[PDB]
Amino acid sequence: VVPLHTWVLISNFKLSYNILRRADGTFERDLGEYLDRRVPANARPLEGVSSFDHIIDQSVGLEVRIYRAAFLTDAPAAEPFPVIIFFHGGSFVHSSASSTIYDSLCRRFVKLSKGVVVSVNYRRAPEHRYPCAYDDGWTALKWVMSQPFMRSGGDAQARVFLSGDSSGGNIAHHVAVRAADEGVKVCGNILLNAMFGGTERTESERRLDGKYFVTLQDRDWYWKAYLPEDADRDHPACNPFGPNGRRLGGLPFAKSLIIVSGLDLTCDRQLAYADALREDGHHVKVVQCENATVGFYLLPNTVHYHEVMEEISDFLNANLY
Ligand SMILES: C=C1C[C@]23C[C@@]1(O)CC[C@H]2[C@@]12C=C[C@H](O)[C@@](C)(C(=O)O1)[C@H]2[C@@H]3C(=O)O
Repeated sequence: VVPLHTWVLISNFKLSYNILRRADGTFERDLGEYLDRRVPANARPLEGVSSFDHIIDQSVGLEVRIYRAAFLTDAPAAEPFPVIIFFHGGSFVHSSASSTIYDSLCRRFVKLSKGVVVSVNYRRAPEHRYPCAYDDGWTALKWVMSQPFMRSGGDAQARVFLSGDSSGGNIAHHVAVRAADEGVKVCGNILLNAMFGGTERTESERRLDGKYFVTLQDRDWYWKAYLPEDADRDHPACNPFGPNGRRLGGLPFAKSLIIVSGLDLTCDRQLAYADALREDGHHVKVVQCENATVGFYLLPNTVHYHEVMEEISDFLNANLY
């Protein structure tokens, strides 16, 4: 089943979020900010990892939190190391790079990768609709590539992985596509329960609706909140290989590690997403965690948690050179 601590943690979010979504498609933003569990950045290492907050684009107030083992001016490292650009989940609406669940996950990523994590505080819906979150991810990719500190190896370049869960996995994808269109090299994408959608329901959507925290009513709400006012769930932001989609054959697209919870009602879409990437000639590794609900990567309390941290470490190591 669901471990008790997972059930209690994810239910606390579910029940809180229930009161923040308004029927008219606006959001209780001030109360949301007040109720979120967050931590500050700290230059003093906790369990060997330090963090730093930094504004990278004044025009939109765009902030990142940088994590490293324990400066942006420093020389490129001789030996390759990964830079993971991370986009938090929260369905385009919730959470922040400072949210404790994501601060914790990024710290674990540093220990795992022996690299640097850059967690992006992208602009959120409904106040900031498509394509703002994608713009912010592109901004963060270009910024990372330009810093001497982020660069490593013989060719002195940033070895970038784009990563995110939920809405953040969606963002990682669109940023990766933009990178491939502009000939910017991304070493890999790491998607955890990447958020995709469509006008029709899939089998998994109908079967799992309401059973493990997530409801179709809330998924529909979040898509409505992020997508343009005149759009529907077949908008390509939402359904990148659907009727209005675009195939990616021929692009220098990143290799992908695609992690999917079997008890996430959108699993069908995630696997069809992976299938499409393969169909287009790109390299994909899918890790299906059959017994896992949304959020499982947030608590170190299941086999799937351990399995996935290991798959992430292997993927990083395999794609660094
Ligand atoms: C309204 C929401 C938003 C959820 C799904 C849910 O239906 C209930 C649980 C939310 C959530 C809470 C915290 C994490 O940010 C998230 C990715 C998750 O695992 O669970 C969050 C997740 C998400 O953003 O996809």
